[PDB]
Order: sequence, then C-alpha cells, then structure tokens
Amino acid sequence: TDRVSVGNLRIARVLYDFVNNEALPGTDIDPDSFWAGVDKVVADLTPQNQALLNARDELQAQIDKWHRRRVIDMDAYRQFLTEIGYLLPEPDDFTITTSGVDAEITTTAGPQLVVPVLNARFALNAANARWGSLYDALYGTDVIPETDGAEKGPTYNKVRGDKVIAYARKFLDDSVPLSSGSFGDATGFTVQDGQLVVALPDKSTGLANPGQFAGYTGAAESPTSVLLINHGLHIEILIDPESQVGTTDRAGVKDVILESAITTIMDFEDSVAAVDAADKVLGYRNWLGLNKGDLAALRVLNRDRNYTAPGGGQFTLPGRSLMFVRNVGHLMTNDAIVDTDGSEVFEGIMDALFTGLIAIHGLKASDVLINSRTGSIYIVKPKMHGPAEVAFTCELFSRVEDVLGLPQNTMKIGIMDEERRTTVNLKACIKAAADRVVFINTGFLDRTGDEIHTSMEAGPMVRKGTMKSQPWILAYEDHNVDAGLAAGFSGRAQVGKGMWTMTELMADMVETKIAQPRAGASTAWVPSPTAATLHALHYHQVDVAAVQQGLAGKRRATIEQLLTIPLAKELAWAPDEIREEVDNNCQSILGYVVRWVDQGVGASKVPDIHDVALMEDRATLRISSQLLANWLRHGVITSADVRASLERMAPLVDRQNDVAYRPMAPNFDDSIAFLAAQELILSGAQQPNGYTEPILHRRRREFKARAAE
Ligand SMILES: Cc1ccccc1C(=O)CC(=O)C(=O)O
Ligand SMILES: [Mg+2]
Ligand SMILES: [Mg+2]
Ligand SMILES: [Mg+2]
Repeated sequence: TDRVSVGNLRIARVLYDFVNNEALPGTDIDPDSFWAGVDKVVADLTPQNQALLNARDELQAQIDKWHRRRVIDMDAYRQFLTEIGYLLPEPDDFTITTSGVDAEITTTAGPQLVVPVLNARFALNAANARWGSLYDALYGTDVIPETDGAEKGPTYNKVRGDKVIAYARKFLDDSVPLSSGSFGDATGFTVQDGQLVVALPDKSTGLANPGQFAGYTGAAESPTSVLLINHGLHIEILIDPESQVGTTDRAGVKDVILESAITTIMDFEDSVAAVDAADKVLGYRNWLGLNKGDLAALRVLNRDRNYTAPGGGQFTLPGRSLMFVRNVGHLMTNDAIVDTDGSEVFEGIMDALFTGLIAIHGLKASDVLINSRTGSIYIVKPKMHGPAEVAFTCELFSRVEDVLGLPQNTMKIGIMDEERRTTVNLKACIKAAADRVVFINTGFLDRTGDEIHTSMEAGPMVRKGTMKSQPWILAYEDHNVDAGLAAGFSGRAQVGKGMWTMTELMADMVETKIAQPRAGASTAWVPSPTAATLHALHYHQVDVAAVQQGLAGKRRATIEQLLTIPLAKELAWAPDEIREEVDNNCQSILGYVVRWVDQGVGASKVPDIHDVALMEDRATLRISSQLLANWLRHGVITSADVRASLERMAPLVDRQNDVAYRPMAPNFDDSIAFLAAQELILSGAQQPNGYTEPILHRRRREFKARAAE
C-alpha cells in the first residue's frame, strides 16, 4: 500500500510527506513526537467523538417520534426537550477570560471575509483585502446605478466616475466631518503643526474632531496621501493630480482606500471540496504558504503599510487581514488516514492537528510577517450541537496543544452558532469555551438547514425565501447578541453575523446589511474583497461599540420564540408558487453540485430562478435539499415534480458552464453529478441532521474513480 504506519494509524503517503517535508520543518517539533501524538490523540478522543454523533441521532429519533405521535403545545414540547436532555440548564452569569488575542478581534469592529483555502488565488486576494479601493468598489458594482450616461463601457466613463467621487465625498463628510464646509469643495490637503488642514474655495478648515487625523505620506506641505481613522477603522485619501481620476478631481484626489477585511477565514469546511489526502494536502499546503508568507499563485502577500504620524514620526499598519482557519466539524471521517481495521479517521481531529501545526508558522518570522502577534491560533469550529460538543472541541485543542508544545489555550475557538441545539443552549456553550472563545457567529444558513431537519416530521415548512424572516430566526439573531454581550464579549471577543450571498447586488447589500452592526454585531461575513470594502462603510456609519453598550442587560428573545417551528399555514401556496419553489431549489442544487462532483469546486456563483447570482456552498445546499425533502415528506410535491424540475434545470446549468465540464443532459443517469443532486433530495430526510457531506464525498470519490480509469 501507499500508506505510512504510525501506531494504529495508516497515513496516506502524500499527507505523511507533506507534513514531514513541508509543515514540520521550522516548528522545532520532534517529528516522531508529532506522529506519536497524532496516533495517541486519535486513539483517545475517537470514542467520545463517536458517542457525541450517536447522541445527535438518538435525540433526533425521539423528536421525530414526538411529532409523529401527535395531531402545538409549546409548554409540552419544551418539557419534552428538557426530559431528553436537548434543552439543558442555563448556567449562572459569567464573563469569558480569553486572553492573548489580537486587537482585530477584541476591539476592532469591521468586515470578516470567508474564502476557500483550496483556491490559492482567492486566498491570496483575501489576505490582501485588509485594504481596498473604494473607487473600484463603487465604479465596478451597481452601487452606482448604470443609468443613462453612467453605464460601464470598455473605457473610463467620466459621468460614472464623477458619481463615484461624489459618493465618496459624501462618505467623508459623514465619517470625518470638517469643522465647517464639505470635502466636496476641497481644493487641497496639508499638515500644519501636526493638524490636518483642508483648503476650501474661500477659506481653510480642520476636522471637527482633530483626533480623527491618523497620519500621512509624502511631504506635509504637499502630501501624497492623508490617513484618517473613524470607529477604529482607517480611511486613506490618495492624492495625485497627475492620475487618470486625479486630474478630474478638484483636489487631485486619486482614490479613497478603506481598511476593509479586518479578518479573513481561510475555509477548509463548507466552501471547499476535499474528499481524500490529495485534496486535503492541496488545502494544507495553501494554509502553510499563507502562514509562512510565501504563498505565490505570480501574485503574493502584501507588506505592511508605512505612514508618517501627525507629529512627524513613523509608524506602520498591517498590510494583511488577520487570519482564522475554519476546520471541519465533528461529523465526517476521511480516508487520508485509516486504522488497522480500515476505518477512516475523524477529519475534525485531523484538522486540529494539522491546521494547528501549520499555524505555528504564522506565529513566527516569515522569510517572505506575523499573523497573530499576541500568540494565538484562531480556529473556527462549525456545526457543533450543544455544550458537550463544545467541551469536546476544547479538550481536542488542549491535547493538540500538548502535542505541538504550545501553551494551553493557544488555539482559540470561533464558535459558529448554526445548529439549534447550540442556539437553545448558547450560554452553556460559551461557558464550555470560556477561556478559548474569540467569537460567536450566527451561521444562519446552516442554522436554517438544521431548523428544517429537526422538525422534519412536524409538517411542511415555509418556502426557502420566507425562512429568512421567520420569528425563529430573528429571535436566534437577537439571542446570540444577548448571550455574547452578557458573557462580556464587548472588548474581548467578536459578535458576528452571517454571509451576504448575492455577490452582484452590492447596492442592495449597502442598503440592507447595515442592520447587522445596528444589531450590535462587531463583524459580519462578506463573499469578496469588493464586498468587504463596501460593508466597511457600515461600520463608519454605525458605532458598534456604542450599540453594544446600549444593549447591555437587555434580553430580547425568549426560549418559546427560539423554539417556534417555521411550519407553513393551510393552503399557503398556489400551484405556480410551488412550481417556482421547486425549480428555484433544483436550479441552485444542480448548479452547485455539478461543479462540486465533477470539478471539486466547493463554492460557486449560481444564478437563481430570478437570474440573481448567488454564492452557493454546502450550507445553502443544505437548505435547498432539506426544504425539498420536507415538501416531499409532507406531500406538497411528488417525486415526479422533483424529477421534472431537475431535468428542466439541468440543460440551463449545462449552458451556464466549460473545459473540464461534462454536460448532464440528456443522459442524466450517466452523470454522477446529476445522480448526486437527485440523491441529496431523495435521501435528504435520512441524512444525519440533513448534512450534505456524506453524499457529496461519496459521489466525488466515485467520479474520481471513474475519471481515473
Ligand atoms: C462561506 C459561505 C459562502 C456562501 C454561502 C455560505 C457560506 C457559509 O459557510 C455560511 C455559514 O457557515 C452559515 O451560514 O451556515
Ligand atoms: Mg426515522
Ligand atoms: Mg455554516
Ligand atoms: Mg461616531
């Protein structure tokens, strides 16, 4: 075989070599000790990992049976969940004690970017998205409407560009207002006695709050740029009258640069497809290159930014997004390592070991600098159900730290609140990680998937779009904020909210996503560097720190509200509405899955039934498949409806896609990808907690097997 024996484990050769030859050198960790620790940790923790998974199944069985035996008593339901151990006692008030955390996390409110780690180009751009051009983000998106005269063309449109300039001028007025007048009338900027002076047509003025002046570049009397700060976030006005845009500007302003993606989550979970050692190694290698600073795709990582202080001295700001890594959760095994019985090893355990080992490089000098200067490794742990599962993650990290010779608590945990049993036990979950937690985040897409599967037997659910605004989800959002603030997260840890999936609807995002920081979230998720820059605007308009202060002590969600099942009312839909829902889900499912199975792409932009481009990953797939499963289970639709829609949408997806692409139609059953999509719906009710990995992984491996022979 092509495996390496270490104790009871048989490690795929490609993974063994990668760890030894690429990851271990420079960590000062004895290799034999590392591998012994791998075997030991896997041996010691696997039983509890299995027990926790079995507990999920047992609880779901009882809940399924509860709905089945009744013909909607919140009182009785709540007592039942208590009896079975689903709803646990709430612990007394406490405050988290997490330490050694960077300011980007404890203090700074701003955008958080998530990107698939298996795509080096995207990962690189994402790390570099700490700073982004506001002009490019406005000009290149629909935030400036493409009305007549302002449409995008092959070359620069001054009507459009002038609207960009004015938009940003208004942003400056709103964010760092002048003592008198408006940035729109500025004719120049200078630094005099350490104070920013803005020349206006018939006078000059300073800032209403001179403390917002953070620095400059070039000569004080004719700067190349001016640096401002507001709500802890930097804004840089680039000055160059000799530039394409600058020459058209009254003050020669070239661009406005926003500090944007303050942190970035490098994702090994829902936005990547990795089903064997080869895929995991591609991912691990990228994570390694990021932490060593030498990833090159040839584009590379940016250096820090140099500035002159108001007084005349020097300082630097970080050029890169502070990096988290999202490990997989407790569910899946992977055959990258198997034991002597041929049993696959739990992937979550493997990720802790390997991504933790690799992260050590980010704690030390890059030959090309330092991810975490405070000495922490930031791991987002997804898809946990309840406080015991959180405690298990903490014990896993404790054991890994021992293997890696790291101080206890080095490996921090970003807790996704994205499963119902975590939501309804959130305080206890936070308490279980009280010395490790660096965020809680409402992963609302997974949470919706879990909502549907948990009450699968209850009755038919409301349509997917409707889910987005159901009582249960709004309560879940407020409850998360309440719990975090009560645990003392303000100034200590991030309170985060979810992803904006409509990658091209930036005007809509700028209009609507402002609700997130208004709700007291100190970060929320964006799909791209461009969206990070635009979402940053919201943090300039809302003072999140103040909002969190104002929410202190408030309790705005009850357990009854959290437990309100999103069942549909009688006669809710006309036939065309049902057909729309089916087609919409089938389109999104097929569009995502075909690239997953045939190309190993874990995140794709897929137009919905309204031609809206949506960023799809396993969470959104979890919702679509579970919703159709639910409708099939309750007779809203038939298996022929599902068949018809999948077959209808298949050619449109073939059309949307080429090169490595293999069309699904007309020979649907020759397409493993098409059969995968079908399986996800038809077997959806039987998947543990409605998770999509078991099917996707089986089918992707099947496809590789055929393409290989
Ligand atoms: C990264 C991403 C990109 C696009 C869509 C979703 C996602 C998520 O992975 C979201 C998430 O965890 C949650 O809501 O469950
Ligand atoms: Mg059953
Ligand atoms: Mg999720
Ligand atoms: Mg303010």
